[PDB]
Order: sequence, then structure tokens, then C-alpha cells
Amino acid sequence: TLIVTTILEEPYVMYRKSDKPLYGNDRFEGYCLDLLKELSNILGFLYDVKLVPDGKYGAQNDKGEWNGMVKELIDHRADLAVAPLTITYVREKVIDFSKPFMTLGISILYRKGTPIDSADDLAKQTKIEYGAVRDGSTMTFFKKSKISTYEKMWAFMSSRQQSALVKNSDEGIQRVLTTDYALLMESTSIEYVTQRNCNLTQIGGLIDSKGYGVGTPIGSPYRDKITIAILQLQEEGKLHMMKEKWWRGN
Amino acid sequence: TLIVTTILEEPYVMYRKSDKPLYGNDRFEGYCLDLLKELSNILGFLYDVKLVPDGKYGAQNDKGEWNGMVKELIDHRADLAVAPLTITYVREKVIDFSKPFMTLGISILYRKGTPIDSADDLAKQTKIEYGAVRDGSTMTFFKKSKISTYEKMWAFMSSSALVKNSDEGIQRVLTTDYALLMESTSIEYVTQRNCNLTQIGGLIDSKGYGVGTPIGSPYRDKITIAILQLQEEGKLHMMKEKWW
Ligand SMILES: N[C@@H](CCc1ccc2[nH]c(=O)c(=O)[nH]c2c1)C(=O)O
Ligand SMILES: N[C@@H](CCc1ccc2[nH]c(=O)c(=O)[nH]c2c1)C(=O)O
Ligand SMILES: [Cl-]
Repeated sequence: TLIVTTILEEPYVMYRKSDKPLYGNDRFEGYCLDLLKELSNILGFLYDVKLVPDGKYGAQNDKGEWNGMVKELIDHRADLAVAPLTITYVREKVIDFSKPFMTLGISILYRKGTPIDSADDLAKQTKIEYGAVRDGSTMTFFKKSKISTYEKMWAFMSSRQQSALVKNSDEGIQRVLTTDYALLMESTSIEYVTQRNCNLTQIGGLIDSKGYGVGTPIGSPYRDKITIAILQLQEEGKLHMMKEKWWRGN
Repeated sequence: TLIVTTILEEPYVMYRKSDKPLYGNDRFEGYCLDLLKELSNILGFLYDVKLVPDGKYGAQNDKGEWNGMVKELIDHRADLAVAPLTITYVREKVIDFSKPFMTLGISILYRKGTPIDSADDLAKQTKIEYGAVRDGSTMTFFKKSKISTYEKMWAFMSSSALVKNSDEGIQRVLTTDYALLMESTSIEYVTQRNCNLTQIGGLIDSKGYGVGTPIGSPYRDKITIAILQLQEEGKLHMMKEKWW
């Protein structure tokens, strides 16, 4: 029985609706559980889903130690990390990633019918307010960016005690709906939102690029085996099917 | 020395301008040549560039036999494939790809300041005409697309909306109420030379170019790590603006 570390994140991993207490894997549902089920069928394994105790994806601290799902893999307390775990340079040094089951990037959430076309257009004015989730990977991107357009945007975002920023995605979406505000976040989030709000849309293309992949400890045999399975699922069109099932609104 | 197979394709790989005949790697320049240089300064290796003899990227015939750069990697006549090589399922069965060093696809070239936000908006109206260059890669997509929103667009392109080359499509946009559907690379080209035009929305039929290695290559993981390092450093973006 494999130990699968994961994290609550709509619509990847969610508590299953019930009128009676549930136990084990039946407690959870979502894109990642459907993915995991398929993985266990193709590769032939038993698995137990365990939410990461600290509720974090994985980062380094001041002392240089890891936490979250990344740490659970490193310490071999989990065989697989099946969650929207971002494939990054720093993580690739301590854990292994399969082929990304999903590709994405930073983009713009805003209203329909407006003349705004791109990040370029947001940066050249101060009327339409814009920002991102505080201390998220999107804010970090703009914070470190040496691109002139994104430097101008960051200087704006951080001005006036960072009032343009928001606490989380839910707050950000609400701000977009209620005020004249454009939110910067992952294209996966934006589509989840736009499918459930018919007067919102994505503006422009992807600002950066990365992927979500299944994480394994370094040197694990499951790394190659999952990549093979994901390729098969991609070829069958099942990955597109799975995304459609959980992303569509009504 | 590592043998690097590649293919001529502007502006990834091009012949270097010269008064005299050039030799070796200096014969070539472009986006992929810069990437190859940076990759060699991260991993640390020597390399010899060799154009794929048949001039093909890599496809399979009726017997399932491969050609092009893909075949060169299979036969171990090349250690790396640094080129605009599309990451596809059938290719991933026989060779290894790194993480994409470039993401592209189909998008819309149109005017600035308009209420148009996506391909969906064009598909649900008719006043603004839209199309693509005939029998181009963009056209081939919409045809063999079993996605109705793109089928409905193709139905409208089939009713004149198509153009001969990218050069006609550009001017047709500038002069008429027309939206041009083309590869995102060709768009970035145009929008830099025409300040009144812009890309509308994101990518359609999105795909990635990855570095190719033979299956079981010891450079695989190293290349992926290097590319991650390069894009997160923002050097891949810088390389793009340099050659586009
Ligand atoms: N809701 C968004 C992103 C979810 C999300 C939020 C924070 C993350 N932090 C990490 O460190 C990581 O690897 N992945 C993460 C994914 C979506 O639906 O794609
Ligand atoms: N001109 C465009 C795309 C170049 C291009 C054209 C045909 C291809 N055919 C393949 O099979 C393949 O793998 N890559 C290919 C790349 C650009 O500048 O990016
Ligand atoms: Cl919260």
C-alpha cells in the first residue's frame, strides 16, 4: 500500500460531501483522486491518501530545511505526491517529478467587453486597479521580474502599503466582480472562475510557464512508471476528460 | 564531443551571414544556437552541430519506421536535438524530451482597444471576419479539429476568409475589419513591427518545443534542470525577444 501525500485544493482534492462521517480514501474527491485511481489501475498498486499535516506544498526555510509535501517525500514518509505540485528548479534538486499532467501560467482575470488587451495595457494606466494574491507565486514572479512591463506593474502593486494585493483567490475574485479590478493568477484558476462567471474572462495569454507533476522521492522507480501512465492517459484523452469534468461550471 | 542534430528554421537555426565560407559551428546562429551555448555552460560539455541530413524533424512511415532528427537520436548518431522539435506522444514513445524551452500555438492578430477578448467572441459573431493562411499549420488544425467551437470557426473560414501567405494576412488586418489566426511566433514578429496591432487572448492548439535525447541518455535530467533554471532566471524570455 503506497502512501500518497496530497493537499486540499479545489478542484484537485476536496472533502467529499456526506451526511455521515466518511473514512479513508472515500473522504476525498476531485481531479487528483480520479488521476490517482487511474494510476493505480494502470500501474497496479494499493494506496492510502494522507493529507500533508502542515498543509503546505513545500518550501525552504531560513535554516534551509524543507516542509510540506516535498519534505514528506524526502523523509520517505510518502511514496507519491499526487497534487497540483509545481515543477520548479529548487524542488528538482530534492525530489523527482513525473511528466506534468497539466500545463499553465500566470494570466489576467478581468471583465468582458473592455478595451484592455494585455499586461502591457494594465501597466500604462492607474485607473483600473490590479494586483495578485499576497505572498503567492504570482506576486513573487512580479517581485523578481526584470521585464520592464512587469517591473512597472510590481511597483504599482506594492505601492500604497500594497493595497492592490489581496488575501487569497476567493477575495481576489470577489474584488474583480464588485470593483474595477483585474486579478493576476494561474490560468487554471482563471478558467475555473470564468466557467462559473459568464461576465468574466481571461485577458491576454500566459505570462510565464510551468507544470503540475506527480512528485516522488529521488531515484524512485515510480517516477518513470507514472510518466508512462500519464502519457497513456493523455493519449486516450482521459486527462482532458478529467479536467473538463471538474472545471466546467453549468 | 557531443553531436547535436538540428534543422534550419528561422530564427531558431540559420546560416550566418558571411563574406567567406564558414566552417563548423560558426556556420550557424539563432535562438537554439544560443540555448545550446548556455546549456553547454551549465552542464559543461563540448559540441558539434550537424544539420539533419534528410532535413526532417521526425515522422514514421507505414511500417512505423522513423526519419529525421528523431531517427538520428534513436540510432545514436546524435546526442542531443536542439531545435524547434514539437513534443508529441508518438515521439515520446521512442525518444526523451526535456521540459519545453518554448510554449507556442495558435492565436489571434487584431486591432487594439476593441471589446474582443477571445476566440469564443469571434466565433459567436460575423461582422468581424476572421481566417488563416490556406493549408498552413493553423488551417490544418481547425480542419482536423473535433472541437465544435473551432469547428464553427472553420465553418466560417470555409465560406474568402483565408489568405495566401502571412504577408497578405498582415495587410488584410491593417486595412480591413479582419482578425488573423496564426502561429504565436509569427504574431510576436508582426506586433513589434506594427504598434497598432496586438494578440487577442491566449494560445489555441498549444504545444511545446523540447530538447531531444536518446532514451536512456545521462543528459536528460541535467537538461531539464538547466532549462528550468534558464526560464526561472528569465533568460529564455530574453533569448526570445533577442531573436524576434
Ligand atoms: N488554485 C491554482 C493554484 C493552486 C496552487 C496554489 C499554491 C501552490 N503552491 C505550490 O507551492 C505549488 O507547488 N502548487 C500550488 C498550487 C490552480 O488551481 O492551479
Ligand atoms: N515557423 C514556426 C514553427 C516551425 C516549425 C515548423 C514545422 C515543424 N514541424 C515539426 O514536425 C516540428 O516538430 N516542429 C516544427 C516547427 C516557428 O517559427 O516556430
Ligand atoms: Cl486563507
